[PDB]
This record gives sequence, structure tokens and C-alpha cells, in this order.
Amino acid sequence: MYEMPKLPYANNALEPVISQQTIDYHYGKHLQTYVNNLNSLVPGTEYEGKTVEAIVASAPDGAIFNNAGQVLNHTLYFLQFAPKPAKNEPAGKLGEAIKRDFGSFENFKKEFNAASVGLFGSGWAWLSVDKDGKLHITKEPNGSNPVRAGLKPLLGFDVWEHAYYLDYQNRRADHVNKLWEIIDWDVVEKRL
Amino acid sequence: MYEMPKLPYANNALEPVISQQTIDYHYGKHLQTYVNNLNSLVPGTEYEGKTVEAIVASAPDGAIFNNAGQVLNHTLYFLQFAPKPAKNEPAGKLGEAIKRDFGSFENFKKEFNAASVGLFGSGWAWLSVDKDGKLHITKEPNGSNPVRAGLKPLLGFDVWEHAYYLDYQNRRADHVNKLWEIIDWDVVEKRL
Ligand SMILES: [Fe+3]
Ligand SMILES: [Fe+3]
Repeated sequence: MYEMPKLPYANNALEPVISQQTIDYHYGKHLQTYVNNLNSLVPGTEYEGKTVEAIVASAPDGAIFNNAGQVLNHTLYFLQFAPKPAKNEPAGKLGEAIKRDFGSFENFKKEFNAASVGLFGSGWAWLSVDKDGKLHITKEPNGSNPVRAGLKPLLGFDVWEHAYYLDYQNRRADHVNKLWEIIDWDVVEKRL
Repeated sequence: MYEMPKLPYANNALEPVISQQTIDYHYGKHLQTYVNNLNSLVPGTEYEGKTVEAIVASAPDGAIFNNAGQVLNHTLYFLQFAPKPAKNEPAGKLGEAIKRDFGSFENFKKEFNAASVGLFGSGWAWLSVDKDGKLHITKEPNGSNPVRAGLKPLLGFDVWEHAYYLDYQNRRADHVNKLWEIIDWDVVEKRL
């Protein structure tokens, strides 16, 4: 019932920022496994027939949450990138909210990089919006996603080692610095 | 105060099970960073003058515990391996305790592999002994180590992706299966 999300670009199209090798493993093996696992774990449970978002919003810690969170996180992650983005910062309401909540986009980038690099272990740095329009940076452990806390996820950096280890090894910060160049802000803006 | 532990073998000596590349990054970069961080974080705190082990036993969750736990974990990890072990299973008191508590060494291996593969995200599978001589398998998240719970750690498998990603990518189970052939049971026995 859960299917792989189609990439809007070729597996090597994010080069030189993310290698084809990383996309091949990260999308083709890790995300495939999360989808496979979710399909294996939901039969016989009331989570069968639920969207990944509904599961992430409701399930306690466990294998189903872990895999549904990872399916949601990776879907949002791969689909927020483009080979050659038209713009390299957000405009519109998101641009305005970033100014309001972080002072400037440049300062948001600093804070978001810091959260990404500071997360100990596996997880995700997320920029989300709450139901009243305020932005939040969160460190989501392991497979967690801000939907659990009732936030709407906008931009997610995967800092599981598999996201970067083939390209950057231990140098997480060097990886995170490069991601800005491939963010499709048109997609991110429309998550508000 | 905190120094890198001397490796008892050359960086390529665990080949073909663990590559030189993995030792170069895992020991030379990851463990170096954890030791560096502990040296940066501990001066001027209640932890100054304490051994790594004492810190792991006493510190609450936070950056000091994360780094001290990882120093302890990795120290025990590297020192429990040898290029060409004389035997491939424990004898003596350890051998007897494994039979007692797990039925056989083969069943211990099955349970330990299962704990290793089942740990979601970053962490460690640990075999430890309690005050009564009973053995336990624990899944320690992130930088945790059984010393916190007053258990004495005997054998630890690192299932952070950096431990295996360069050699096995996503195939953690295939990595864990190979570790058994480089365990130095002479060292592990003397931990009991
Ligand atoms: Fe990932
Ligand atoms: Fe490690």
C-alpha cells in the first residue's frame, strides 16, 4: 500500500553536492527498506490504511512510528531539492516569517546549520510552522518528524550518517553547508 | 587529562573484516573527536579529575555524557578485537556464564546479533555482567554504556553507521556477522 515517491530528478542530478552513490543507497536502499518495513508492520494493526502523516501524528514510540516517520521525512527531503534552483532563498510569506522569527535568512541559515551539526546521534533538523504561523527549528531524534508535535514540516536536513558518510565521512558540517545550493524554495514555501 | 588509547594492532590489521579506511576514520577521527570534546567540556566542572568510566557512571544526559560514553564505548570496542584470535569462542568462567544465561554460545550469538540489528538509529549492543555474575544483553542508545546502570561491560558492538557504512553501507546485519571472527576472547574473558 505504501509506494516509493518518484524523484523529480535523475539519481546523479544533485551532483556535485550529493553523489549518485549517496542517492542510490539513501533513496534506493534506505528509503526502499523503510517503505518495505512499513508495509510489513502495518497488517493486522489499526495503522493499516492510514497515511504516513496520520501514523506519525498518533503512534507511540515503536517500529511503526520509526518507519512511518522515516518514510515521511525522506519523502519531504528528496522532494525539497532540485538540481538548479531558480532562487536560493525563500520569498513571500515564508521569507517574511523567517525575517520575523530569525531576523534574517542569513541568521536562519546559521541557526539551522548549528542545529543540524549539534544533533547527537541519528536524526533530523527541521524547520516547521505552528498552527499560529510561528516558525520553529527542532532536532528530531531518529525517525521523528514535527508532525508528532502538531507542527507542519517545511525544510528537513537528514543528519543520519547514511545521508553524508560516503561523500563527507565524519565531516557533517561540510555536508550541511552544501545543501543550501540545492533547496527548491518554491516547494518549501508551499508547505506553509 | 584524557588521551587516545593505543591500538594493539596496525590500522589495516582487522582486514578483511574491518577495512583500514574504517579504522582510520572510526579510531583516527571519531574517537579523536570524542576525546577532544571531553577535554574541552570537563575543565571547571564537577567531572574534572574523574576517569572516563566514572563520568559515564555519574553524568546525566547531555554533552559530557555523550562524549564520555562514546570514549568508553570505543575504547572497549577497539581493545576487544585482534587480527587472528587464537580461539573463536570464550572459555573458562565467561564460557560457563554464557551457557548458563543463554543456553549456548550459538544462542548468545543469535540474541546478540538480534539486539545489534534491532537497535533503531545510533547506539551499541552490549553484553555485561551484574553484581551476581548474571549476564545481560542491552541496547544502549547513542553514547550510552552499561556502566550507567551499574553493569560491567564485556563485549560491545557499535551500530552507529560510521562503524560499518564505508564497508557494508546499509547492510548492518552482514557487518555484525563478520565481527565474531575478530573478537579477542582472551581480552573479553579478563573483563568478567
Ligand atoms: Fe536518511
Ligand atoms: Fe563508533
